[PDB]
Amino acid sequence: KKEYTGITYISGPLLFVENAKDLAYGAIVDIKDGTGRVRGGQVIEVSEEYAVIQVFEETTGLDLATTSVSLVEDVARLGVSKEMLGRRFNGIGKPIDGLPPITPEKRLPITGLPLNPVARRKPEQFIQTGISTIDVMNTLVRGQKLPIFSGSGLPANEIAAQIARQATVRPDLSGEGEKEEPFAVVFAAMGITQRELSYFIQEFERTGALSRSVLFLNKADDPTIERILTPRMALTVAEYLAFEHDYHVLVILTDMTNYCEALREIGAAREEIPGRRGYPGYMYTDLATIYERAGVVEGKKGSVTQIPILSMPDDDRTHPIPDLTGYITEGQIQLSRELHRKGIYPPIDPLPSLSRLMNNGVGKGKTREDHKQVSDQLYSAYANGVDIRKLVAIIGEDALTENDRRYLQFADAFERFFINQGQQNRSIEESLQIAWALLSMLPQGELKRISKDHIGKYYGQKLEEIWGAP
Amino acid sequence: NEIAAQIARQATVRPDLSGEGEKEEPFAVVFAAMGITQRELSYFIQEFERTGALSRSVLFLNKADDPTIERILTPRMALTVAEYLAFEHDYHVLVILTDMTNYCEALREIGAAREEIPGRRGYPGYMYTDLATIYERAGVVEGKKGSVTQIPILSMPDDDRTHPIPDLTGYITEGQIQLSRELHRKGIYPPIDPLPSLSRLMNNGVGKGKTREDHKQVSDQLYSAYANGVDIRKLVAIIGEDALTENDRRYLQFADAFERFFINQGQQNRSIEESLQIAWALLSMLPQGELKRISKDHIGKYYGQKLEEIWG
Amino acid sequence: ESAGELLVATARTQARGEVLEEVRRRVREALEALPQKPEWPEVVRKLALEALEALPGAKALVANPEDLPHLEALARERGVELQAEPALRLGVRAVGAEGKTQVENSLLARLDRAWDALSSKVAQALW
Amino acid sequence: TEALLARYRERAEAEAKAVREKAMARLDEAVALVLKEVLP
Amino acid sequence: IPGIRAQIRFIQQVLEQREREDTFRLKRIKGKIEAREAEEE
Amino acid sequence: MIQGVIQKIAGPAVIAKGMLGARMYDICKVGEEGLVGEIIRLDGDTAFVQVYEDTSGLKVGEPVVSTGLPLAVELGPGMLNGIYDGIQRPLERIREKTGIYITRGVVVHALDREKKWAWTPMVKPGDEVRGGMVLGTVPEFGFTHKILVPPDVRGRVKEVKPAGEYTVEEPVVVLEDGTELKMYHTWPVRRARPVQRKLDPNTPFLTGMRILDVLFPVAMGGTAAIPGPFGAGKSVTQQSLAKWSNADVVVYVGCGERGNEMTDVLVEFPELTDPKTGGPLMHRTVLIANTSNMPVAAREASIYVGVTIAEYFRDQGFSVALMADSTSRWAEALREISSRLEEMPAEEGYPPYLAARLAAFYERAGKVITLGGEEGAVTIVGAVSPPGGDMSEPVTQSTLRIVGAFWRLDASLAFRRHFPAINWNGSYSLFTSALDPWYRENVAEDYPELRDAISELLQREAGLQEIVQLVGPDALQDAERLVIEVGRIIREDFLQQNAYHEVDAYCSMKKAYGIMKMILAFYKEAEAAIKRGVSIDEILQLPVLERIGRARYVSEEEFPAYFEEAMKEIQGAFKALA
Amino acid sequence: PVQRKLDPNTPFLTGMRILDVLFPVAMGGTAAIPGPFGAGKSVTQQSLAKWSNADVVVYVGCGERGNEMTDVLVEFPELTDPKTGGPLMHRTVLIANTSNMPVAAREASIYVGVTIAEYFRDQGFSVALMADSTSRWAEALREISSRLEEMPAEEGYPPYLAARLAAFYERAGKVITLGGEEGAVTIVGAVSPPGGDMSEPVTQSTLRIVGAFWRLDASLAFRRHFPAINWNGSYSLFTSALDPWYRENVAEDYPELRDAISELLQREAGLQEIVQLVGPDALQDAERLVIEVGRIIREDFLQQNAYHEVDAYCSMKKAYGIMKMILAFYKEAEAAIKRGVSIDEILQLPVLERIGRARYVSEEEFPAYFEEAMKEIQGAFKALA
Ligand SMILES: Nc1ncnc2c1ncn2[C@@H]1O[C@H](COP(=O)(O)OP(=O)(O)OP(=O)(O)O)[C@@H](O)[C@H]1O
Ligand SMILES: Nc1ncnc2c1ncn2[C@@H]1O[C@H](COP(=O)(O)OP(=O)(O)O)[C@@H](O)[C@H]1O
Repeated sequence: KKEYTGITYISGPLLFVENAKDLAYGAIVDIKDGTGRVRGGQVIEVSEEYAVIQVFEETTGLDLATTSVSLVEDVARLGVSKEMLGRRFNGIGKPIDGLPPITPEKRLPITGLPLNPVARRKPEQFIQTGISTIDVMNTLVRGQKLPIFSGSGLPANEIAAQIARQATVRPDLSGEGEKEEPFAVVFAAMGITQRELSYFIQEFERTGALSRSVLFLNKADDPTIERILTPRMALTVAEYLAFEHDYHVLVILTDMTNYCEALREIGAAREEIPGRRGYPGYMYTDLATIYERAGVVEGKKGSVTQIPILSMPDDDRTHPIPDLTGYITEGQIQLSRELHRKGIYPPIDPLPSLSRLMNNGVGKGKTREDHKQVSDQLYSAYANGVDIRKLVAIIGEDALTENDRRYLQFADAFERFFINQGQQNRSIEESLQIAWALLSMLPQGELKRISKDHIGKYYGQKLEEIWGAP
Repeated sequence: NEIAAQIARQATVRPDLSGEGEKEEPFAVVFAAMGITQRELSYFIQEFERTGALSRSVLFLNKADDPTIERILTPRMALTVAEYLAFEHDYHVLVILTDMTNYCEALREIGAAREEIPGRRGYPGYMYTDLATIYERAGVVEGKKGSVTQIPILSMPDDDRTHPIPDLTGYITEGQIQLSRELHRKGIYPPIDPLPSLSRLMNNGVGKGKTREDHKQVSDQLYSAYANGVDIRKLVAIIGEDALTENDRRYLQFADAFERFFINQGQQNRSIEESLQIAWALLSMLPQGELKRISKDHIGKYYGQKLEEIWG
Repeated sequence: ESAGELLVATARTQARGEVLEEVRRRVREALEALPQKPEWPEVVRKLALEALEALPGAKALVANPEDLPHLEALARERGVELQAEPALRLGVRAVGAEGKTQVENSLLARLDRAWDALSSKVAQALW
Repeated sequence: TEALLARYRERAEAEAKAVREKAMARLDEAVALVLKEVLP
Repeated sequence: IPGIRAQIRFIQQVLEQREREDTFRLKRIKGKIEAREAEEE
Repeated sequence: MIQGVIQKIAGPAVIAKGMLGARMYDICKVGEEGLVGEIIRLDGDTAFVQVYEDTSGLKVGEPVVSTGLPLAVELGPGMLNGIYDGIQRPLERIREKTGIYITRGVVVHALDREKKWAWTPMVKPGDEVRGGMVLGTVPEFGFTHKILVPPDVRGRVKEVKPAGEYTVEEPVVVLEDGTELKMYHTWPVRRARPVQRKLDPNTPFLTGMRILDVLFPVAMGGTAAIPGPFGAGKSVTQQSLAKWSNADVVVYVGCGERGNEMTDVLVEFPELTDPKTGGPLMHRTVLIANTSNMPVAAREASIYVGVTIAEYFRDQGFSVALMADSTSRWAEALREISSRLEEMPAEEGYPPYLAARLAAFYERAGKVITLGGEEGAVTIVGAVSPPGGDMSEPVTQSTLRIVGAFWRLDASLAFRRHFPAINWNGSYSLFTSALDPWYRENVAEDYPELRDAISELLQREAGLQEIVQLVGPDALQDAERLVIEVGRIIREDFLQQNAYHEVDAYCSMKKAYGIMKMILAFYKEAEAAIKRGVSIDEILQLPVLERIGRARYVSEEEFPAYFEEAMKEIQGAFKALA
Repeated sequence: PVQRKLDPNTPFLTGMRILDVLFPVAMGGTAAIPGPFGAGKSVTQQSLAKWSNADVVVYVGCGERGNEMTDVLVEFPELTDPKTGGPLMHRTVLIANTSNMPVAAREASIYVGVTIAEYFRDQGFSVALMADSTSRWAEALREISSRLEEMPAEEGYPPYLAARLAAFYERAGKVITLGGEEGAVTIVGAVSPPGGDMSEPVTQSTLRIVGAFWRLDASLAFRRHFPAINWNGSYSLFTSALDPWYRENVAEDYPELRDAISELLQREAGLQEIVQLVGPDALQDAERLVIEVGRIIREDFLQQNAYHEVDAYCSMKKAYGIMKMILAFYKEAEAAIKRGVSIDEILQLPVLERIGRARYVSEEEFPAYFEEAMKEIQGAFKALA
């Protein structure tokens, strides 16, 4: 429609356009040059004299004589529909699977309105992830924000794919329940490479998990503003589904470190003085606006659950990114380099991990009544086992008592059978059975943290229940 | 300064070993001083007069009371003269630059006056390029007889190897000779610490037909043995010396003897043959099976002789 | 298994995409058939009037020389100037007073900018 | 089995042809509606 | 333990000082840019 | 009202021109949607307004209007039983008229303008009124709300409305100057409300917990700090303080909590029961709620809004308990705001004026004589949650420099099922000596000496831990095993207090005095018996141990008989023993 | 442009045992090698140029010494192509922008090299691209930004440094050419952090996009232990995808041997924490055996001489044989110490020197040496009984 041709300055990612006071702040524009190619851009500052536009991609062919700028949209919006399930997008809503575009039921602003605190309710139901070290000891509750802390060489992508493939609800354990409750997975990847992109595509298509999933994939060579936009679009779709069609959505964010770095670059490009250690001052508020979009709402049947994934920059928990993610999320799951190098997958370390909402999603009427005590006993026993393992290197095996030797054997069996489950999908009952089989190695009466009725009901099973087909 | 003067006094090629044209051309010295004090300058002048080397020397003197900004020009003038002499009159030129630290200080003054983007600790961002424009003017050119060899001298501010000046210099140059304050405090001269030192062009000029066939393996074995000795020195500071095994005691004794006999020579001129003999005498302390880096032929040829046959 | 259902679903989606793109081609043919019919003066005059309303401080009116005689009535009414230009057909462009801003009211532009909303409605019309 | 996959493919082809004919049954009305809405 | 703790605190102080100096430099250069733009165009 | 137009937009910062006459830190409405913001800089004919919500979609040329007043709260009837955000916006009515989301530019009133109130005058025409006096009363649940003249209003009463039903808007009193006085008035949140005189810390703040009331007491009008380790039962202690303290009104402020934690606190309180009346506890509380994704300015102003409301209720003549949760989050918001203004940081990135702001917040507490001549007090208990439990954080360092007490809540004790899980080795209190005369005159003249003896026993028990660690406890001789056992008895029977029990949840000072007397008497008799030559295992099976242990669970009125019976049995059992 | 990207399933045989075994890199993958000055980046890159199995090698000397380019120019014509048999220089392209050359050409040299590599890939070859230092490119960008008077980020670098690095590194991969052929580009880039600080922005940006990471240690370089790879800090994400190729071309149990070696190294690293506290003599005999086996692995398998006439290159089968010998000796020693044979006597067994010196055996003499050494391993412990 209406175009502006008064370009007066082009440098780096920015260009200035004169007599453009009709452009709203934050608007999305299209930039066309003499060759007819069109680029994207966002308005970052509007004045009476000129407007400043941050250009996506690159400014190679631009010139001050032939370039023109045209408006696209006042506010960034996304078109959503229930037909998005089974589709892949590039991070700004553009399809990349070769299928025709969807017809939106409505168009919603990607930035979200905060939930009213009086409209929320307490999370009270769990999600079966199929991984024993998460289901039993760090249970994920519907409406929680439980991030995963990983390192540079650890296999976080494999764990993300496995959880996305295996996650499900268990209505039968909640009294009678309803056998039909919709479940969906929203997957958002930021700054991934071609290899990771191919791996994710293959994993989602080879097992049928694509039919219930919406994928937003953003590559490492894509513009950084698209990386900024990707999680917000994913969460917009998730909120729409959950709170308009009563879906139980699970959102996975592949790497928030890439998001933080892109945010830092964007802030530096707009001439803003950085805060602590070079990161933007408003980093906490931005991460809060992302994370705090999950939960359960009173009077609604849907829910949103988030699992952020981030690589600790130098295996340091003091770094601003993990530290600020800790302030906003409820617990964390931390991977161990030692377990990974020992050949154990998934390399989840129970001792530094923690789930802060676990106590509300377990018990009677959900999972089983022995869940909490079994988890506590496993934690204490594993801690004792690792301590005795450290001591036996010096004082030798013969100098240990019988209980200490039993604890050491328990720790080895725990590492070999409970943590190292491979690609196997375990229901919660299977994990509880394996936990009781491991606890049976310890003598009865050493189990301080379990009540007598549970021991009488479950103690006494042999490890061959799982050792036969681990 | 003492080490630089000694190197300039004793430097010589060995044509008889390499079989090249037996000639005795003396080095020409180009001496550039930047922010030098009167004490050091007088020492250098007296040393050159004593050795009689002033007639072959060109001196560019910028004392500490001279203007600071003049230091931007001194290394370039010295290197221009050196290049002219070497590549148009077939001289073999040795260049000594007294303190690149003062050069970097002048560079930082100018950069801060111009509101440049600093690197680390306020030094300008183009300091790497500026230093490369100076260091990279040495070398040899095909079809010509002359050569330019550089021995820059710089002071690490707090003995901190990670300071920008030593860091960039190490990233540009082709090795470094690092001095140790611990060795100096023990009375060892020259206090050259072998572990942090490095010579990138060492493999080009050593071996059979250049110095001797056992040179590289002897050097590697000495390095490994000294590292083991230093680690055991660290260990005895915790578990006490009486708790050592016999092997660790042997390595500790080797490290002590190395520091007291190989590094510490004083003001004496050792030929390469003497140095190799001393190195073999030191290596003979260790059991023959501990010399993994050396081939059995060389061990059979040289191992066994004791240190007392040299001194005592 | 569900793989055959996936084939059915993707075939349905591809058929719907073919349907919509063929509809788009027929619509574009019908729109480009307008300049050969006596109905084009009224629509181009209305589009030019809307474009001039879009720029309150518009200075000049610019179109292909075929339409300038029809736009002379608005040029004398609104007081703007007229100059020929081999620009896109089925639309009239205007130039602001400053010479920096510029509006365009091509019919293909309206089709491109309205098809996003029209696709959802015509999906019901087709089925 | 391959026979079931062939049956699914034939069913998809038949349904796609039927949907194509159904769309052809209303192409004129859709074109007229689009032309009516696009015009001022 | 106390010696390593003191060394850690010293290194933290040094890094924080360097960060503060960097922030000061950035503020000065941004002030220069803004002043030049708003005064000379 | 000063009215201008938008000139430049860049993020939340908007530059408006034509605003000559606008005043610094006034609240302005930006754009056609009326987004609120603050003026932070004036320059010539322009003004720099910074908006709270996002500014996407705004255009140059939209109107900007200035209200002419700084950030302020409305003080009057209708605040009790209410839930507010950081800038006093009623969340319930926003939910009613907007849905589950908080859309931008919503307009609601802090006090309902439609509810009728039972006015009851207390003045007559011709009377002279000064700021702080009582004009009339209105029943608000179990309270009698006193309509106070604003602190800066003086004049003579001209007309008074008769008793009846009115909203908060009808002018009930009009002065000879023509000034109209309504049931409410507004007050800036950053200016402390005036008083006549600040009294001394002479009376205690009874929390109902034995450990806090005895070992680490806090005076009425004092200040305290408490850490926030996970799993330590901080919320249980906070709601126990709300239920059982001698405060008349409770103000709870959550400035930056997580979403689910705010959900827990917003769901639990409407279920608690007020012990004094049996009705809901919510009828005497005000809740200020803020999650992490709410605007930064609200999170920064939440504590000031809370303390201003507390000061108002103090001026009415009550005693108010103010609980601020996670002041670390408030400090984080302050740091972000300072960063947006490009200020040079100090220490760990915080602004150099962090300590000044913390002192300004904490120093509004104290027992005062109100302008009406009555007595009122405000007590502040602020929670501090360091990044990793490190006490070297600048926030914690500046907080511990001004508070009067510090109750180091510990997670290790909670792991061992010791509740309340308060570590008595790291805690301290600076109010004991000042409160001593009140104890001597109100509970007993011997109480301070008994408390010091109990603390000495605890310290002596703590001193023996190295030997018990290195050598098994059974190897120890009698004189040390006795002190170990009496310390264990103290921990199990006096320090611990079950908050879910019907009668153990609340304990008076005299009950604590009796329990301490019994424990000290038993220890003294056991020491005498040990000096006489009896075996310790003989002492460990005396019938008096159960009598001491069950002293917690006896009723309050039934206590004195039980106390004297056990004191008699203390001598009865030991004289039978050799 | 290309037609389609492909998954990597074929190793890039560098010729170094540690890189080829512990931290493999696929044909179309990317790798990085950071370290301080003196660590051995340039020697490693020249060794990869000499001994790798790529069809064409493109070497980019961005902002480094001219003597290195001179050494390459003088030596490469006299060497032999490992596969073709012709002169080594006939398969090599050099782009040189030395330290004292103009700064603005440092950015251009990287693009020129990658474009030439992509062209040769489009022809249907497998190309290996060696970037001598990307830190010089970053410094040149910083200098130009300083001239522009821009707002810096982190240590003065321009904000778009990470975007530029990602755009450069994403050009690698195994593809289907527009002509229907198949080719690949492998990128190995060296990093020069200031002061060896791995927290520097360029190194952190490189961490997030490479598939393999080879960290160098200054402590190992000081004691002249080369290639001086920090095993605790290095990793490789291509290990799982290359397993079928190893099973088909090296040995059916090769991944198991590699896993055993990795487990032994990790156990040795764990025990060294106690060793640094109480000393080796405080440990039990099994722990001492683990420590000694770790030392043997460090000194006789990971160590490799770049200038030795035979140790310079190593095949996959030679490494497999050495690993098999080490594992067999470890099993025998563990069995012997389980029945009470002292460890302090085992360390003087004569076959230890044979295991240690098996590196220098020729590639064709090796299998007989391996058979004799395995039988001698069996005999040295069977003769004890
Ligand atoms: N004073 C008390 N009396 C009785 N039980 C208590 C008391 N304090 C804590 N508990 C018990 O111990 C638990 C403490 O652990 P929990 O994590 O649930 O605490 P919380 O009150 O939610 O606080 P926080 O947020 O610090 O974890 C309480 O839930 C309760 O069961
Ligand atoms: N594999 C190796 N074998 C022998 N010597 C090596 C090896 N790797 C490095 N070196 C030595 O290390 C020195 C450092 O040189 P270089 O490899 O250029 O390091 P960088 O480029 O990391 O500074 C070289 O001169 C060489 O002497």
